[PDB]
Amino acid sequence: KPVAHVVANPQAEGQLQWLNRRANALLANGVELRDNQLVVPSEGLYLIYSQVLFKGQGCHVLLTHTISRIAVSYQTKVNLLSAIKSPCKPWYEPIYLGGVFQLEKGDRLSAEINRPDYLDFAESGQVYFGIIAL
Amino acid sequence: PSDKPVAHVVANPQAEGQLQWLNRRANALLANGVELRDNQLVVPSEGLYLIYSQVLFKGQGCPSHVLLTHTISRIAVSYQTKVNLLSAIKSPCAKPWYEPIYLGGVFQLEKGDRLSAEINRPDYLDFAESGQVYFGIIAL
Amino acid sequence: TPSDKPVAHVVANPQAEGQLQWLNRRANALLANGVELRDNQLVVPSEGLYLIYSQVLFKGQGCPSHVLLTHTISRIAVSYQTKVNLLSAIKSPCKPWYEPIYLGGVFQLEKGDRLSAEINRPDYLDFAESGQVYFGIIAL
Ligand SMILES: Cc1ccc(C)c(Cn2c(CO)nc3ccccc32)c1
Repeated sequence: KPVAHVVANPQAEGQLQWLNRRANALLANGVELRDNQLVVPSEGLYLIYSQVLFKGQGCHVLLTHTISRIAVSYQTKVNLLSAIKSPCKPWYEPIYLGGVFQLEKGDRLSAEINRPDYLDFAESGQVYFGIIAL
Repeated sequence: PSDKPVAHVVANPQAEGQLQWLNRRANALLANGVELRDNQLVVPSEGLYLIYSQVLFKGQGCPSHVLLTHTISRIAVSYQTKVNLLSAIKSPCAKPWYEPIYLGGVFQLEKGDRLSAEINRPDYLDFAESGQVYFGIIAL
Repeated sequence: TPSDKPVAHVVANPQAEGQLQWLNRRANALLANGVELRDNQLVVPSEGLYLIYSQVLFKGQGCPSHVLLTHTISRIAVSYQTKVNLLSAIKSPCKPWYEPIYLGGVFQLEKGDRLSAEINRPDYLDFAESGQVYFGIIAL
């Protein structure tokens, strides 16, 4: 069962960087984390999921979070799962993502935001990215 | 290859005043028995499933009262009834707002059950990028 | 060929107006593979990574003379038997309005941990329909 659950570095400047060797971070049976992307070890069905958390103090920003599939043969980047929030006293806006996908060996997976300056990396729990082979 | 019943379907962007689910699209699935019939997902065998859906609504400013809803429903063949499993009602409110509603949970389903994912306001749906509006299940 | 993963999805008792009573004994609610509902709390039967998730829904009529809506998920560990916040959210809803609050995340949990999911304003809770208010864990 290839699985992987990576979390964001709280020790990172203006960047969304996925760690595996953090507290509570599986990454088993061959799921590489290279170039900040999960590399799919074998072809099949996978549950792919994510969450990020934004915060700010008062307020025109749009916050986007997006998971993509970089195909191993084709080679371009396609949105798999994506959402947008409009945050307009401190505020907190998470974005949830997840679903099931047929993936190929070698495909890469991105989990990215557009405004890492509003990212809340204060602990863990709710800024994560992962895949689970079914 | 997994024998697990799964499905991931996506919204038709040029379905007018409708929330229409498609599988014949890149990165969309019906596998291991799941069917797409009359805009619904039919389950092929009993057991625990994860069920999930996202819609993303978008308006330009606010002149009101506007309400947005997103509802995943179950028709159990045995009971011949339609029941909500997951439902959110939200009040947004000339700048643009967005409201993404992600509904997920785990459920015990039966062979032949039918699953719907519906909203009140198809006109407020946004399709700027792909992957913004989807509906899926994953047998455990 | 069933899954042996600790899972649970519990729903608000729509009969208990003015309160938040989690029910696994209701249509489309469940406990499996050792998860218990005790004293309004979910009990974790084995250690591991778990997705915890919950939604509550608030509705009110007009906006009075000022209202803060909170939703909190807490953990009571065997090793440390007092409530620790895991997840938390607050909203000001200010003529009906609807304000759903969603919380979830992935956490390492121990055997016999007790999880709680609470609101401060049960009087604004809306469960005229199922699927609006729920709480659950799924073992990863
Ligand atoms: C309740 C739920 C049910 C089904 C699905 C697909 C998700 C998506 N999801 C999310 C969404 O932020 N985080 C996750 C962590 C682990 C597994 C799935 C996850 C959540």
